Amino acid sequence: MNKVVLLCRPGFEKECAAEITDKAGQREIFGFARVKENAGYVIYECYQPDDGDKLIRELPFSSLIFARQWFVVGELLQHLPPEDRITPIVGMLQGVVEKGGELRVEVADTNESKELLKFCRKFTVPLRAALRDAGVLANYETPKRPVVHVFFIAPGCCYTGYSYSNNNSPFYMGIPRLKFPADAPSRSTLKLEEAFHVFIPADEWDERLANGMWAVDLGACPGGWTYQLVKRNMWVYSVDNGPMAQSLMDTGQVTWLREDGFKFRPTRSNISWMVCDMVEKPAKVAALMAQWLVNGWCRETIFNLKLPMKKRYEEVSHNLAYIQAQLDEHGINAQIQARQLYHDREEVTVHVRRIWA
Repeated sequence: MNKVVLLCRPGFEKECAAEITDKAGQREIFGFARVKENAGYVIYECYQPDDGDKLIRELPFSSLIFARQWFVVGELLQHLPPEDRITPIVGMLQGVVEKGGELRVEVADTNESKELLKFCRKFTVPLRAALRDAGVLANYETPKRPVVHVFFIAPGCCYTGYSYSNNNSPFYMGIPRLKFPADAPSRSTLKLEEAFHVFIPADEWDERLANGMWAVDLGACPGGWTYQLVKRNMWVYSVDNGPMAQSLMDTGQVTWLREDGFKFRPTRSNISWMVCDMVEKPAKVAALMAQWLVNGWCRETIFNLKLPMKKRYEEVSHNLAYIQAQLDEHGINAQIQARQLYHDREEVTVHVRRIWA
């Protein structure tokens, strides 16, 4: 199979297409990605017949910024007989994957597909039963086996395929479903919560987002991101000339430092986490993040970079390369990952973890 579908934010198809072409090419997995503006997905079509499976095995999904999710697919099923949409799907998947561990019947995240999304929910159980009967799905679900995807691009038109659960998004449509807590002081809180879900494996939260850790939130006012750190029972320095929500102060976990986030330097505590969601130019933010890493002021950081109006994949790649150049110059080893989260708009969220053994 030679096609790989990538789900993206509608309007970001050129970024997602350039990026997958670039990073697959770098691994000598050559192909082309046509763009349908505002479709909310891109198809990367490999020149070689079975390179689609190779690509979703060998390229780490975590290294893709503009893809919410991906999966390899066969040919487009275009005329699904309304009297039996199931048989052709089963037919297309039979002999392609067996004993899959989970089924996800998905759509692109656009306005036009909302009715189609409800169809997919209705279709899921009947399709699951048929795929289990055919041996395409295992009789018992399991996270270790491949995830089977059936992707409807319009009524009666879908692709079918799979992704590997150790190299994909674990979320339906690549969208973690979060509820805004009425007591948080800003909806920006959902970005950082989504970041924790997307970047830190759930079974590592208690160790890496740990009770008792010290964290610094730069440009914190009024406290959306601080709220998430407090929820993890961290002790937090919220740094801003603006005041923090009284509800956060009342927790007894937060010290408000009335300073500029760019000027603040930590002295005193062992800071594990720093986070930064600021309305500033991304080269400027990236420079401050690199300084925090190379000065050893944090072990991990999550921060947002604003995208410019044009050359958005390039700009954000250059910001990341700057941070990597700083790391390399100082001999610091770290893992960097970045993603246009669901709750991001014209920005990307980045996670950097120093490797200290």
